[PDB]
Amino acid sequence: VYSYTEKKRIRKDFGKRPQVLDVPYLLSIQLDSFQKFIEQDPEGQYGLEAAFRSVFPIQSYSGNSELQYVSYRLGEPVFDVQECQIRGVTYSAPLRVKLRLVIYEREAPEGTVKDIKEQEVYMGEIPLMTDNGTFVINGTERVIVSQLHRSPGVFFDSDKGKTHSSGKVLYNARIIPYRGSWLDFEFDPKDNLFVRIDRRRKLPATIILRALNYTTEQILDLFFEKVIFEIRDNKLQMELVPERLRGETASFDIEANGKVYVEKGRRITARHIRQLEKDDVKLIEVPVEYIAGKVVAKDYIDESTGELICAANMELSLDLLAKLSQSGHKRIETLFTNDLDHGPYISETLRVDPTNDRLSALVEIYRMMRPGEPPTREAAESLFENLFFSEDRYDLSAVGRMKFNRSLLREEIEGSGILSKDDIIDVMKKLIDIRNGKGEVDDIDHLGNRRIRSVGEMAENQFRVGLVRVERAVKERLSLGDLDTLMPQDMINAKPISAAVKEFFGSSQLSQFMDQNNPLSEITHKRRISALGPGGLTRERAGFEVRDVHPTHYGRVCPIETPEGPNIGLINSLSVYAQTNEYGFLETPYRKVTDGVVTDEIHYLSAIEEGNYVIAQANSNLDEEGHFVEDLVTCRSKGESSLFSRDQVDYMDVSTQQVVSVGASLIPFLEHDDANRALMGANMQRQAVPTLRADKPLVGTGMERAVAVDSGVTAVAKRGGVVQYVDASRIVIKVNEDEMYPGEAGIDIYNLTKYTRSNQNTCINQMPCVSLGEPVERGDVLADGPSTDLGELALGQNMRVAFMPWNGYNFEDSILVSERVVQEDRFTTIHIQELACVSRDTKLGPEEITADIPNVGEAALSKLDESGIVYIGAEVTGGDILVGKVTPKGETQLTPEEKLLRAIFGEKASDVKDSSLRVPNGVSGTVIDVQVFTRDGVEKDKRALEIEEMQLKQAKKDLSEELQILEAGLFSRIRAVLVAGGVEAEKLDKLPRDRWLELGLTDEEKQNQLEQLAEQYDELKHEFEKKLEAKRRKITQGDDLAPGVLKIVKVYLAVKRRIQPGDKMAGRHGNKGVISKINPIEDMPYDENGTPVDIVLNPLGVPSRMNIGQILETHLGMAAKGIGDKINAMLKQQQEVAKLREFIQRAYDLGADVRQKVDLSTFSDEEVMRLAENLRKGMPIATPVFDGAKEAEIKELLKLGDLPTSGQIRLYDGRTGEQFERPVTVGYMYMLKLNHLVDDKMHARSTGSYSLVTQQPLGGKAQFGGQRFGEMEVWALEAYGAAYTLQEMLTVKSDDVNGRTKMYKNIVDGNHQMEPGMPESFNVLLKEIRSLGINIELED
Amino acid sequence: GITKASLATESFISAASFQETTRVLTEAAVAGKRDELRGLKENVIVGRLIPAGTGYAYHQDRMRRR
Amino acid sequence: VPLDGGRFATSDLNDLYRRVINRNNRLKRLLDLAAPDIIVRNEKRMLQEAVDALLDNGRRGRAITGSNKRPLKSLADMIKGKQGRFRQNLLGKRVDYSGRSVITVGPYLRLHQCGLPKKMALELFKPFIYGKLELRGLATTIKAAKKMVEREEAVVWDILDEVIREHPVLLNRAPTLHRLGIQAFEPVLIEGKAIQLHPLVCAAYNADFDGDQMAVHVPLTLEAQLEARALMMSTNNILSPANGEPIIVPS
Amino acid sequence: IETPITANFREGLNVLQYFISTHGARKGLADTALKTANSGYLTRRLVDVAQDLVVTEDDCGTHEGIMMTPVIEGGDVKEPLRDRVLGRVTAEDVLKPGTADILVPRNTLLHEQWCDLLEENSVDAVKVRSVVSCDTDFGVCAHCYGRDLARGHIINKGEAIGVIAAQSIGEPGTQLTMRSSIQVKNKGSIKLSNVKSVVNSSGKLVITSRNTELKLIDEFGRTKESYKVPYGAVLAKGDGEQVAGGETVANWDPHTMPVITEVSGFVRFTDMIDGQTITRQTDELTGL
DNA sequence: ACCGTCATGATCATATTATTACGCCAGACAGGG
DNA sequence: CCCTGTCTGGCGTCCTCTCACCTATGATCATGACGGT
Ligand SMILES: [Zn+2]
Repeated sequence: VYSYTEKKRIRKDFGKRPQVLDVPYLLSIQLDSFQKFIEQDPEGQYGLEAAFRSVFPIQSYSGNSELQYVSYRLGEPVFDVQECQIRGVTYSAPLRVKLRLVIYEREAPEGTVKDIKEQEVYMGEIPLMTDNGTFVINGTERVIVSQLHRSPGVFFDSDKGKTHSSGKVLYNARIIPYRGSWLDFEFDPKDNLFVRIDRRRKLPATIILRALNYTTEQILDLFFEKVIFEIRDNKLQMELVPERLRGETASFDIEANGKVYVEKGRRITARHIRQLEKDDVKLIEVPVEYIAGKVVAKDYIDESTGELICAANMELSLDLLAKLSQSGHKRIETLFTNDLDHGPYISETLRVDPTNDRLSALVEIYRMMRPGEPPTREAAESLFENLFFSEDRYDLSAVGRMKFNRSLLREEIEGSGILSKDDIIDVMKKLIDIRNGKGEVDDIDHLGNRRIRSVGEMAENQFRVGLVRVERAVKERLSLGDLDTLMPQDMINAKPISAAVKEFFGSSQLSQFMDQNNPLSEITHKRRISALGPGGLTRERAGFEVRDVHPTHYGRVCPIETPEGPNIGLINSLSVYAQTNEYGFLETPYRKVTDGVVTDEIHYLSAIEEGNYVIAQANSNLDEEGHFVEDLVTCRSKGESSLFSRDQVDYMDVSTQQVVSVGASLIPFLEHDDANRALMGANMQRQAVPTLRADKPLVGTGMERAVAVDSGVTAVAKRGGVVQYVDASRIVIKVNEDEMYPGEAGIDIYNLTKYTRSNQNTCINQMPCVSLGEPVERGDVLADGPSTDLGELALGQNMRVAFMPWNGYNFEDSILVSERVVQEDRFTTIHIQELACVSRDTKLGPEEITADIPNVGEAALSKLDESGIVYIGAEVTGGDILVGKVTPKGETQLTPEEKLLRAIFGEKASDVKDSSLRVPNGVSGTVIDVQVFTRDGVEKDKRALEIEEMQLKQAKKDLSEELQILEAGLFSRIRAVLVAGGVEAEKLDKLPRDRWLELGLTDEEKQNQLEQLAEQYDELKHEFEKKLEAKRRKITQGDDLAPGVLKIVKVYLAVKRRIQPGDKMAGRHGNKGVISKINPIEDMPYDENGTPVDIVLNPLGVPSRMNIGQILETHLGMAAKGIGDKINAMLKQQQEVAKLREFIQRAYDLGADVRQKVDLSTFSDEEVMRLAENLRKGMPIATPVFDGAKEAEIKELLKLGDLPTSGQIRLYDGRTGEQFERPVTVGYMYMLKLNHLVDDKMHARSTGSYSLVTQQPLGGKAQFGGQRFGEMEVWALEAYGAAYTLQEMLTVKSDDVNGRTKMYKNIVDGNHQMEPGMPESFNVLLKEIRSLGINIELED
Repeated sequence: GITKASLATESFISAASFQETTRVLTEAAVAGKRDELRGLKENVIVGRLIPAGTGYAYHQDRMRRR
Repeated sequence: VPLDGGRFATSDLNDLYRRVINRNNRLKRLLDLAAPDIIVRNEKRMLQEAVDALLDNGRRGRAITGSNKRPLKSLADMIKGKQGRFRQNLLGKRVDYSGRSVITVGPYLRLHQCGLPKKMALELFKPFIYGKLELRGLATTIKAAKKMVEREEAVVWDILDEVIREHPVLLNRAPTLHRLGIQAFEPVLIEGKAIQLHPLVCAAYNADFDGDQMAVHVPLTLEAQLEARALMMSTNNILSPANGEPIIVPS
Repeated sequence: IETPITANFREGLNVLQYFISTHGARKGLADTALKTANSGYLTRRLVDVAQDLVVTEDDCGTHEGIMMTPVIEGGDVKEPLRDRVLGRVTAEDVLKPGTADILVPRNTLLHEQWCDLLEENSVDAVKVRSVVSCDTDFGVCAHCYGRDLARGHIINKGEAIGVIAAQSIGEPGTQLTMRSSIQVKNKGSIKLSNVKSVVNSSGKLVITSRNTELKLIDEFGRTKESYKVPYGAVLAKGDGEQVAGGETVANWDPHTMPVITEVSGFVRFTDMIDGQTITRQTDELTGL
């Protein structure tokens, strides 16, 4: 079955793979993250409650006072979104917090407080998010973009090759906390082990192991095994486990049990290890040279002298053995220090250590942190407990503790946010294991190590920084005042909190201005995974590997949609199905392929769970049950593609659209384009502009409805029902009774957004697309937006294209367009500019907005009123006066003399300089909206009161229409109530509406229903009255302005541009081009029917720039228009619905096993005529991305129309009238106009303004400036022999002021001659070098 | 090498329009160095004719008339 | 200078000089105040660091900052760097009588001439048109001529075709790498807003037509018109200077 | 990657094949967008080292200049002499390859007509004047530069050659990338240079010099091939000999540095004592 | 309805701390066989 | 005393276009609204 707007124009759909998971709501990152941020969240985390429970309770400097936390609450915003964008306020909500003050007594902090106080306090204004997923910061709609950064936890990197220039790789182990001090263990080419803290000075690593109160005996107990030597009657025998001897060449003949096992000069084989462990050999015999370099573990003391025989971690010599042998020790514990197995890295590290106990280690750490100051044991304890071991200054998150347990092969993924002793010891153990040769290092670009922050987490962090500044302030004030007399709003102030969150949402590196000129550009700017910003890398520094697609971007981050230029691969865009995990990683759906059958359950895999399993590719053929029809199937195991067996697979992809993003899944035939041209096509499809009447894509991907509905430019129905009143302003839905609340009677009103300014100066319009009396379903479009049509997504328009070289006018990439295109007004877009005129107060006098202007004509002022502000709807050109404003200046130094002189003349003679607001140079259009903002306490002029009366009548009429049509629905429900149970058929409509609420009826649910509808009537009346008074007091009151500005007049122009030679058009595959000549109709190549082609492209761009998808799109577009022409022929002849049903059914079956399977036998002879009314301008065809329409299907659809099979029609010429040889390719391509127009780039300057510090011309176009004759152009004129051209190019034309006035006089008198002089900026160089101690001069 | 050779020139404006200006200006200042201009970029800085192209006749004339 | 509003956007050097003078006044008052040895040593040390921060900021330990954490720019940072005086105002300058627009093909051209729009032509050649208008006798004062071309009457287009005729212009594509990226043409006036550029010449500029832009420069004086015609004309650059291969090869 | 992309663009690429393609193309876009900075900074360093050098004389009055030969790596002759000595003024007068003839004089520019009369006579190599041998104080004389290159004649007195040279080297910086024995090919005559050799017992002329250059000279006089032959190699041929096309003429073992002799006699172990100097390692799998 | 008390906005000098995550490539410096 | 890791400074592409946004504060006279007589 189909929805009613899907019976308007049902898009033909090729495609073979039956879908199982539809496209999710595309704005779920923004909305779900910010819903996670601001919501009443119990059990501590996440949200604002994490900050308010981690920074509170603020306890004082031993004054026994404490400011603890209860709850919080956000009130309603004072301004809704529309008033906020008009006026210019933040769209914020006040954050009320309930804080409590307790004050303990003396001698008992475990005793009773004498007094508490709990109260409401105001702090900050956090800006809310609109339903589109955007913020309104100062009247401009902004987006905070997700950041891709390093996952907190341990990370074992390997500094490969480059250091020490000898190939010896290093290994470092960076512990990355979520908040606190970093910690980098590493090696050095002497194979010592070095710690460092926050990239500071370097210490040997075991100095922190003493700082955790480990003795050296315990350290060697941890980081090494033991070797036991027993002195038993002969040569100091040894306990020997032969696994240590795997490949070691002994120094003697190892024999045991009277049997020679190992010979001198040979090594111990594995089978000799098997012999020694099979015979269970324990004690062997060593020479005196065997313990010549064995390292003792623990301290041995002589019992007689009380001295030290040998210190811990010391090699043993002959005299040390002679000392400990005669002291009474039979057991000797040493360490095993092999070449391959276990290096003595800990032992060499302890030999570099000067420290000996806990105190000296804490002193050295306190000294490397803060250099050159006296340490104290209390200060060293406090610092080292506040580096890693305190809840305040150090905090791994749950993400950090998960990675730290997972990368150390733990079991519990839950732990504390602080470190411990076992954590650092396991980091050093894993680092030594990686150095020993077992285990692997961790790459950086692997997406199991890249977390995604979003709006909620970053706003929480900035709010937490605001709270730690305010806890500094509260710790200052709380124990330095008189208690009890104050309340907890005199202490805490809202300035740092609001400053922090307002600085983050106002100007950050990630809170950026929304590129809004297209529904696609909105919905793909909100889904952006930027690597830049705070905590990430920078563009001009890094690098190589991060600008490259890793093998685990498959289905998480799009590989082909990224901006080319200085940041490729850093401004990644997130894919279609890619959600975000609980912790912050990326996860993507799969289908659990149990042993034979592809089960239709979806199952979300992360980036590290994907690697262990084995995933089948998306388009693998399966026969109606899930059994894979091949016995070798293409899969990928551990980041590496291969060919696997039938039933060793564990997952299948969901749909074939999931590698790409929503920017590059609206490209039909994506699998035929080379990836560079698909990248450029997706980026230019983002850069489109909305035309005047957007049409549709004939060749789409079926993804248009998700991008249109799941964005916020269309007016989606909330509750379905029957339309009651359509208008260009509003749309009224009457809600069906099986969807309807019992109370609040309810018929919905959609106030559409008519012509208003977007951010990119386009024209964000909404047009109603429903008829009257029409049913609509829940979840359905009512009003099309900009670049939409019937709920689809129509960016550009589809035009008749031919690929042929045509007389050179399409030489490199150019495009040649018939005048039939510009006559049909089909690339005419609507822009809205917002010109502003401020009127301040100078210290020479205030400015005025009077209509009287000095030294202008009356014809220049006839477009103004009596008040000096332009009428609504007068077409102005460049230079017309919109706001007549003159500078209220002068001031002749006051005094009595001038005081009595001003009385004679009176008022102001002519002390008013002209500074009126004018139209910019070279636009046109219509004044559509004028606003007058005025500071309260200043006289409002006549047009200000006129606009106030206009808006007051508009608001009162609009709210009266709200109440009237709403109660019209309510009385129409009342009549439906009174007919059941006591009908008055003809009696009811005579007696008035007041006496419907108080007519009697039987006591049932019907009388309770009457009571409900009555109280809803009366409540809506009183609510109407109070909100009308509130709306009037909002309109009539003054407006906040900048300090020292009287009044602001804003005028909205609506320009209506067109096409010309120089604009940029482009298709959807990377075929760019400046349109080069707008030919007449007659010159176009026509065919043997009569129709001229509209656009003549260039064929030579196809074999080099390998975008072969545009030719398949051209042929399938011609097939679509062939079906549309046959429908137009079968309908223009007024044929009955039977033949239309026949032909539309044949055009909708037409293929292999497909997904569509429609039938027109359930459309009932009236929808088929309206469906053919919508198909007569062409039949829309869906072609999904990697499961598209093959060549034979395009041929069979070109055979259904009577078009030629090869797609090529022979074409005649327009000029000569004789045939082009070798018939050419025509069809329809869907081409987009880009907003790189030519009357926004063109600029010219003879002589304008000049800069102030260096007397050179200004830069830019808005400032009337000149083009930079840069350094390489100076080199290119040195490279010729052009010497006078360069002399006037950098002395006369640019800098020398007397030189250029002599030049201007000489040019207007006909004498081409230059008086050179000196550049004035060289004199600026002399003053800047001379302002140092340097004495630069000019000799002779 | 080319950056060590263009910074080691007998004309400190030629070696100051290029990389580090601090090192070259202190070396030229404490040496009391003097820049007999005589090249292309000194005359692009100071605003006169290039002594290569059309201006080579002008610099022949000026070098002859000293 | 103040920006648009009521406050003064002050430079960084005024912060540096104002701190040196504040500290120097404090040190004169202390040396006057007979303060002890510490006072004067910290005071003179703060003056030393203030002077050292004024001259070359940041060569000493972490550079001082006004707003917000970004360091403020000193005198040596007005000299050195990519944005000092050498690389930004003395080797490369911004230039009057210059223009810029999007290019397009126009294959009817001969290879010594390029298309140039009428609006750019009337803006770049305002003084020549003023001189021509004052020669004929149509107007009197300069003001009258500026009103005439501000209104764009019917007689200034003949004046414009009589100032164009034998007057070359320097077309320049924005990444100029070798000397064939600045070439001089003769204008042919274009109804339009896009520079029409002869196609063969495109292989010299590395200019396709996918949205490119070029700048036009006007040789003002008479020696510069002769250098544009005799050295930099597009007919004169038919061989690449790197070798012997022709650069006007058909593309 | 061991599994290729067997599908072209007219057939459809499936998902994995397009993803491997995107690896290969993202690397290229990152390389161009980061390569352009080094290309521009190279042009800047080059035009600021050049910056001064102006053609300022007409003859430095010298007789020195570099010896332009065709360059040969070991394959077929890569860049012919007419590409290197086109439009560069000769240092001394080139002798015709027959005997002691003044074929071209000693200060003639070699344009295309002179280079064709050089190619007819098969001239070996030309001693030509180079810019690095110019004796001009503060500039380059007009003959030691050469042809104008975009003008047919010699360089004019004045034209800045340092800047056009620096631009011409640094301008192709974008197109550049950023990130057993001897088998003869043709059929000609053998010649050896830097050779000190000896005949072995079998007859193959072995070489007692490491730095020996093996040239293959044709029947006309020009040098068509060149190779480097190590110390102690088995040459199948000898000096001045004629060979066939494809015949192996050299042989050696690089993993075994030959300590071959000049004379014969008996061998004594001088300062070779087993135990300290040398060691006894009897072979496992052979016994010798 | 006039007089006195609590509250709330102007002008004004006071003077600097608890983040890290480039990649060579010269050039100068304390350490040690 | 001649190698040597190690540390510190000094580079890192030109041209153009659009948009928004630049510390906090600690102390007090004088204006301004609220309540008693
Ligand atoms: Zn010379």
